[PDB]
Amino acid sequence: CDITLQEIIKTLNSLTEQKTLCTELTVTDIFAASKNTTEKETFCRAATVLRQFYSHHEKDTRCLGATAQQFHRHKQLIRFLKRLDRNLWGLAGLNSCPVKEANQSTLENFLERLRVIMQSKWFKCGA
Amino acid sequence: FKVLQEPTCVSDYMSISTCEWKMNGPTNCSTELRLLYQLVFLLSEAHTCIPENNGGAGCVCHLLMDDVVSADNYTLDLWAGQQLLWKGSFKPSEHVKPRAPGNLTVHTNVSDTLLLTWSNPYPPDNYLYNHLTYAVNIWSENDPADFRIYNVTYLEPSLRIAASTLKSGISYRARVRAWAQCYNTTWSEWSPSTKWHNS
Amino acid sequence: QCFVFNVEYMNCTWLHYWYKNSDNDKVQKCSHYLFTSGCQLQKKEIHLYQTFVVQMLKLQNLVIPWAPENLTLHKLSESQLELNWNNRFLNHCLEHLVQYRTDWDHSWTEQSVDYRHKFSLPSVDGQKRYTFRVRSRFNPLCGSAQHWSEWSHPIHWGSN
Amino acid sequence: DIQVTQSPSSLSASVGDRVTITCRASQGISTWLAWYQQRPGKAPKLLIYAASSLETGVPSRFSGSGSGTDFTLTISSLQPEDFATYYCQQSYSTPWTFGQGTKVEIKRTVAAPSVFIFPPSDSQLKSGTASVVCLLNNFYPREAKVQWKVDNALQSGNSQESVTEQDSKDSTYSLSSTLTLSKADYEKHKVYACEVTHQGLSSPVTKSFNRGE
Amino acid sequence: QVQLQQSGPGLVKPSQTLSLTCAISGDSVSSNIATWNWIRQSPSRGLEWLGRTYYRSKWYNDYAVSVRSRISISPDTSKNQFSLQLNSVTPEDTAIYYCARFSGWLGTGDCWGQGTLVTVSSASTKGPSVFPLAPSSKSTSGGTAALGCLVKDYFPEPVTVSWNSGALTSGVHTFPAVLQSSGLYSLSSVVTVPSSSLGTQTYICNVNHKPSNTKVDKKVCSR
Ligand SMILES: *[C@@H]1O[C@H](CO[C@@H]2O[C@@H](C)[C@@H](O)[C@@H](O)[C@@H]2O)[C@@H](O)[C@H](O)[C@H]1NC(C)=O
Ligand SMILES: *[C@@H]1O[C@H](CO)[C@@H](O)[C@H](O)[C@H]1NC(C)=O
Ligand SMILES: *[C@@H]1O[C@H](CO)[C@@H](O)[C@H](O)[C@H]1NC(C)=O
Ligand SMILES: *[C@@H]1O[C@H](CO)[C@@H](O)[C@H](O)[C@H]1NC(C)=O
Ligand SMILES: *[C@@H]1O[C@H](CO)[C@@H](O)[C@H](O)[C@H]1NC(C)=O
Ligand SMILES: *[C@@H]1O[C@H](CO)[C@@H](O)[C@H](O)[C@H]1NC(C)=O
Repeated sequence: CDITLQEIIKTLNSLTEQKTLCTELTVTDIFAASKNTTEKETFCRAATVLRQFYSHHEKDTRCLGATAQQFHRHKQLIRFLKRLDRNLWGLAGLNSCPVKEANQSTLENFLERLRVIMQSKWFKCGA
Repeated sequence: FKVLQEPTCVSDYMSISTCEWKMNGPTNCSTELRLLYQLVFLLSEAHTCIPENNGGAGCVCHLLMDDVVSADNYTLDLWAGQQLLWKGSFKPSEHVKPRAPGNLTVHTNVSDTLLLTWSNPYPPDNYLYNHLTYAVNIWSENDPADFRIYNVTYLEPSLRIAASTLKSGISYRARVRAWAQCYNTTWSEWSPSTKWHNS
Repeated sequence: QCFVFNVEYMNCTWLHYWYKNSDNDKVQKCSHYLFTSGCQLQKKEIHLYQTFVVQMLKLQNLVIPWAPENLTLHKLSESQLELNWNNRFLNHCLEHLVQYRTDWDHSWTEQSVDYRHKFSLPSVDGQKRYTFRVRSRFNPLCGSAQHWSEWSHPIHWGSN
Repeated sequence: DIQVTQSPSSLSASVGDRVTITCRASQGISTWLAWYQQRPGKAPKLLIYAASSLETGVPSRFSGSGSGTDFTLTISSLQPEDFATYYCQQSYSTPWTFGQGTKVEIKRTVAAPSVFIFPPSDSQLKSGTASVVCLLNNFYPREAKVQWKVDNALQSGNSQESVTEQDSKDSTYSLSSTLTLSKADYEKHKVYACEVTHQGLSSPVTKSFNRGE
Repeated sequence: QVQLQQSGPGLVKPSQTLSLTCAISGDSVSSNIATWNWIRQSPSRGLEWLGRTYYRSKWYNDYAVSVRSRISISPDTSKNQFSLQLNSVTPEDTAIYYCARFSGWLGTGDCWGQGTLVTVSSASTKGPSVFPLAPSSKSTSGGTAALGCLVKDYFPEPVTVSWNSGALTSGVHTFPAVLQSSGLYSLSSVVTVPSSSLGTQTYICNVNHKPSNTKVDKKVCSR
């Protein structure tokens, strides 16, 4: 298998535990409209959805916090989202993967559904 | 100018990478050479490193990594003035050299054992946190022949040695290095030493 | 209150179930009631990583494996002492917890072990009696279970 | 200098018995004591280190105990291969000092010696020397009596005996008395005899040969 | 796994210098977790520790008081060896010498060399004489036949007697050497074999006397 698959899972386990203010926003649920695509197409699309999020909401003043710990969480979330983007992108290997029309999903449910797929891939990835 | 041996790099998998290379003839690294490095990715920015002389024809460059994941791949470009000398790639996850442990302390709580504890050098946010196995090195100040290396293969950073395997009245020194089997890393540098004189 | 046991069967205590948003979305029947204490499912009626609804819950966070078996001990070096064991479920999914003490100790001391690592004591007092026991947890690469398995049958080492 | 005294010098025990060897140090050395085994013709082998810890590959019937100045090596269920000499050694400080040794002899049932006798070869006779060899094989105990008969005459001060170390499988011995004569004294006689007197023999056995048969 | 090979046994004239070497395989002489020792054994001395050399951040040497005025142990990091030297030897220095790898911190000999017998004598070396032993005339008790070889008149010890290039080990009995009146040593090596293979199976005793570079291989036929 890969060490990369473990870094991805270790990040999702930390994300689904610690949720913030802008984790309630919506993104494109590429899993609900997965018309039986290959495994690498799902990785490439999962990275683009995450990439489009922290690019849109890193400097989003609404996503910042009032307290210092609330500011730490937002910077910590964006940091973890960048780690998933780069690990999911290199694991896929696809240059471009057009994200077709699909229904929406909040960021938390996109990550929780993503963590389930990753833990399942690692389950079958047992030597 | 010519490149003798090719630049080899190591990473601490957190913030700093380091690259070394030997040159054809003696060179002032800071004056003649520049090393450009950039992460191969959609969102990334190029960085420039000024080499430091390590010897006569040996240059060393410290690289700056905001964050490192296993898939990250960097492009290295070694420039002398306006003419390229060497070009290469570097995947930090494949050349990890962990940071040394610290906060090494000796506990004489138990009378039957001697407890040694140190600090895991990486924060829990780092991928290497749950993969570092250590190796504790104890030696006698009085008997140089007493030079032991204990292998810690569990996740916790501690060591319990039997108090009967130490001698009464002599002072020992300890130091610990770390490595990550999961990433097939080299050894960390030895931590600074601690001293105790048990009776 | 369902619980999966080493990817074999389920035990729920206090009906019909279906897989949410996936294939085979038909409500079934509890083939084997428990006395009405609860229900139980076979190994074929268990699809991990599928949104399991009866009350909805995730299955990979509810797995409790069997206690390890075949605990061995042999000196890896002049001072080392490695402890081995076997697990029923997939060895690449389990997080083991090793616990040991001496007959003079008034409390157990414990150390955690990865799936890829093997536990070993770097220093052992040869004139003391040791006792080891290991329990495992389905965590965290294949699931997020918080419950361990039972303690394995203890093993011993040494004299005096 | 840490001195070490080991006891006893030797002891005989049967297969299955519980053998105990002791070692007393000159000063307190905590648990820094090692035990070695030296089988015949072989270098010493480490059995126990740090007073009580078995070296890998050493059978579980070897035990070491003690702390301070009095230590003990214990063999439960003694085995024929455990025949050797056992040394202790303090490991506290240099110079390393060893015990005087302890010869562990195996005690078995009485065995009878198969008696053989060999005539001098023609290749040896060219050198003007004849060495007749009488061979006792696989007997117990070690005590035996060999007498040479050169034409029904008992010689003396003309032979040499060589006993083997106790065998490490059947715990038996073997002996060879070699009668050496000049080529003239040998040719001046015909029938040589070797008379053995062992406890395992009801009557003395005498193997003989005639010169030129 | 570690393996220690020592130099050959031999003779040393009195007041001359004894020198032995130890070839290390599977470990480094400059290992900082081990120490490399020399031990001798003899009736008048017992198991006597001579000294050691070991490397930590530099080379260290430690000797016993009984030999400190005459001893020198040196490492050889190019051939991965270490050697022992005793000068002004007396007959009391006649013994079996071992090299051994002691563990550094608990001072215990993990691995030992086979051992080398050094004799201190004014006498000179003499090769042996290998004579066969007739198998069947007044022997062959029961179904097992007993034959052997007679290694006679050599100096000094030892002699290495093997059978069929080391393939025959069962029933072999090599007797301890006997110090004859003439001053030379002599031993015997008998071996019991099935009588049904006397004419078929050929039997060779491989006598080897290293102090004289003697290597004899006498055949034993039925006579
Ligand atoms: C490298 O050079 C530094 C500054 O020297 C300057 O650069 C050279 C090329 C000349 O133009 C000279 O006139 C300049 O002052 C030194 O401070 C430094 O020690 C040098 N290092 C080495 C390793 O040569
Ligand atoms: C990094 O990328 C470059 C070009 O994109 C490629 O040539 C090189 O092989 C890559 N490095 C690794 C370790 O794959
Ligand atoms: C050093 O370690 C001890 C326990 O091992 C811990 O209580 C202490 O806070 C640590 N110190 C630092 C500065 O991390
Ligand atoms: C520790 O591990 C190294 C290999 O990583 C091995 O060479 C060494 O012998 C080990 N030491 C002990 C005391 O087990
Ligand atoms: C680990 O890395 C070393 C170089 O540091 C290399 O020689 C070795 O083959 C690697 N092992 C594996 C299993 O990749
Ligand atoms: C599950 O329930 C059955 C019947 O109630 C019982 O026999 C079995 O022991 C239970 N399993 C566990 C692991 O407790």
